[PDB]
Amino acid sequence: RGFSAAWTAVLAALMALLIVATVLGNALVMLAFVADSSLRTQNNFFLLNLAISDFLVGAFCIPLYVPYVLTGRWTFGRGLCKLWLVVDYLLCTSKAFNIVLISYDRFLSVTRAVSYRAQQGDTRRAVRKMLLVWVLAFLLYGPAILSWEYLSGGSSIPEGHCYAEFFYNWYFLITASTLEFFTPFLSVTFFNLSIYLNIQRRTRLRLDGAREAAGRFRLSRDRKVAKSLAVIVSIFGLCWAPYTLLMIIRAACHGHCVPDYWYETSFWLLWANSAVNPVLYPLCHHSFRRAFTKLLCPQKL
Amino acid sequence: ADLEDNWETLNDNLKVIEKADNAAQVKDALTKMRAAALDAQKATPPKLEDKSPDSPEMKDFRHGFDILVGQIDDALKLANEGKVKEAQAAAEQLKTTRNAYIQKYL
Ligand SMILES: CC(C)CCC[C@@H](C)[C@H]1CC[C@H]2[C@@H]3CC=C4C[C@@H](O)CC[C@]4(C)[C@H]3CC[C@]12C
Ligand SMILES: CCNC(=O)[C@H]1C[C@@](F)(c2ccc(CN3CCCC3)c(F)c2)C1
Repeated sequence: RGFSAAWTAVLAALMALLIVATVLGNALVMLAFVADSSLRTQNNFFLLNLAISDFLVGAFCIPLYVPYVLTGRWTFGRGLCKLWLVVDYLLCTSKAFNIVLISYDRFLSVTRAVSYRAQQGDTRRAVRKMLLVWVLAFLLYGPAILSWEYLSGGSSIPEGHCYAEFFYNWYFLITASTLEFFTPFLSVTFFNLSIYLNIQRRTRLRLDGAREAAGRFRLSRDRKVAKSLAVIVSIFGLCWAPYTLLMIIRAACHGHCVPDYWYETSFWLLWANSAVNPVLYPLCHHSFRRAFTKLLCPQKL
Repeated sequence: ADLEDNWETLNDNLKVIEKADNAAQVKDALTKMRAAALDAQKATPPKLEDKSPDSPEMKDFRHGFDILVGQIDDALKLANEGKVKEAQAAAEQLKTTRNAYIQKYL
């Protein structure tokens, strides 16, 4: 595979900008947690979790792959192939499973608002939910990557390249694809729909002067939380859906109807999401607009 | 993509040969492999759109295919005497010659 000198020079330039953008963007997000201790909230920690994954896609996953698309050869031994594979499959399903968790936390904040108020500053509870997520994420692809070769009596991946030993196993790929896509997509759809109905109901609720007046202010806040969640959920959906959907389709036509370069394009769209998130946090959240101010332009006092 | 399609052909015919039982199937599969190999040898790999035919990379690409054609011809020799088992065993060696020498350039 690979590319002529002229094409590698244009792609390397572009691959590099994406690296710098992803790395700087998520370092800046992590440094804002340092600057502002008001970001010590469960919701905020769930976003910090997304920024860590994103940092690693930039610092680790894109960089090791660059030389491999450009030249067609993995030059790092199968050992480092397995580690890079584990980490790329891990950061994918972790981002997905963390969007689920963020969506749940937002659903509880609108639908269970008074119970959520007491729990919100509990970051120990938050950090333990994110850890469980890292283990659940690992479990889906982690062991299969590390163990398939010995279960199958040796590798079917020539020493040239770097693929999951299950990557032309359609049976494994259909059940991993459908879980990887539907678990997150149906859970996330449900929470967001359920936030919409909750707000619509309370909006059509008939209350007296102070209760009504207290709850249109609380609905203004819920409506904002719902936009915030829709925007990030949508932009993730549109970065992640092509790759998740194409895998389901590759596995169900046994690799005969999906060209390699379709799914390889989709990698960059999914990895590009890691550059985008850093910009969405302050677009969509006060708490992040506040933190970035405390860090970059604290002159606002 | 004619190089992509000639590689396609090498794959399909190599699995027929694992799967076969008589000399005619093995023979036809190799004659196909051979044609595809000679065709693929005349290709310019995408990697190399910008290189001379006297380029070390382009000489090496073409030498990979000399190994391959020659190995297919040894296996034709054996198939063309009804030695189906030898000719099938020799087909395995094609996989080595493909990965070690040619797959780099795809
Ligand atoms: C402007 C910057 C920040 C964005 C970077 C975009 C670059 C890194 C992305 C956008 C389009 C991507 C290309 C789209 C499609 C393919 C085909 C695939 O078979 C190999 C990778 C390749 C060639 C991608 C390489 C990386 C790529 C060029
Ligand atoms: C074309 C050069 N080789 C490749 O692109 C290989 C295809 C490869 F096995 C691969 C790596 C990682 C994944 C999983 N990634 C999860 C996030 C985007 C894709 C694959 F599905 C496939 C790397």
